[PDB]
Amino acid sequence: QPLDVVVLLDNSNSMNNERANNSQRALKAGEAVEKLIDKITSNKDNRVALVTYASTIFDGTEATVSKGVADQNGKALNDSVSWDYHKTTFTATTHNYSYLNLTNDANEVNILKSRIPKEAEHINGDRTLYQFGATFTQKALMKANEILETQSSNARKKLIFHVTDGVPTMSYAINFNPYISTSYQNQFNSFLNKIPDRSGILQEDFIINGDDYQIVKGDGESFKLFSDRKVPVTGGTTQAAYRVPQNQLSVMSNEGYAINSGYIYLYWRDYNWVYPFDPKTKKVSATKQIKTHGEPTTLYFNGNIRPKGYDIFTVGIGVNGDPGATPLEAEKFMQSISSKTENYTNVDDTNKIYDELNKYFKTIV
Ligand SMILES: [Mg+2]
Repeated sequence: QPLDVVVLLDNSNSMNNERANNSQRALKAGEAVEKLIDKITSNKDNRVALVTYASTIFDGTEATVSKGVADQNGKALNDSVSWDYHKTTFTATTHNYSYLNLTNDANEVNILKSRIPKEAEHINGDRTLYQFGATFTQKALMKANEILETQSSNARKKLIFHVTDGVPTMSYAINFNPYISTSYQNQFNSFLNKIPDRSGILQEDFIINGDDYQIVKGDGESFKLFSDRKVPVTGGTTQAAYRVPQNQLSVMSNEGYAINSGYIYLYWRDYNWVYPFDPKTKKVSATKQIKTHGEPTTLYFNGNIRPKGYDIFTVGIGVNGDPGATPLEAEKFMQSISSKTENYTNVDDTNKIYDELNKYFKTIV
């Protein structure tokens, strides 16, 4: 049986070659993927596809991300020193680092290989694209799944190789209904009940039908969703605040900001809150609560990908759960998105990445 292989490649900001003590994660990950691609395609029967991801799919199309904090009414502002306060979404053309069609055409394969990234965005480089450097694992897995489901067949052996250095910091929302009396726990159980083994949630019960920036949970801040909606002062315990300069007071007042004696007190934007919550009164669920991006990603995986029988291998790079997951949560998570528990390996050395990919390829061929 010929092989149809999707490589999923993390190009998050944390992969930038200067990070983790100059260990060159993007370079080494990129070359490992390149070598894997050559090894797979030396059999003419085998096809390959490439999905590079961070906050979105890097496929050369335009994407939008939401950022910033908010006042007590959820009115968004960017408190960064590098951006005007109105700059609460970014819209940019992504790098073309993906090849979304399974191919065994030699010319096409070389095009795929030429799109493999060897670097990630730098905080002092392209600061707009840097906004797109978070970790939206579910979207990437959805894309790899979409390629195989639409382009492969029941007659072909299907593999995913996933190279990542971080737990998800964004997720698609589970579609809880706030306007019925059924508890959020009962609604969640009804979602599970649609899968034979009760272990996951079908794509149809996620909010998918709209632009990511409007509908996704998380903005790269954390693996966790926050129960305390107040932004703390870094190095205090008290709630952070944005001090309105004198010449911006009337404008910010007219814009509608909640200004209290010259200060706007700072809250996480509501895509970063524990959910579900009542959309009008803001009251959080008193039963089922989603508190991490790992949970919905794993529920998505079990409901929609895991039944399909693929071999899915995951190579982590210095994975420790940052930001917001414990090392144990991160490990279980990465295994939960691999087709077997032993199909996840976490390296502490970027020079071992290819060898772990090869090891996994060797169990197949
Ligand atoms: Mg990362």
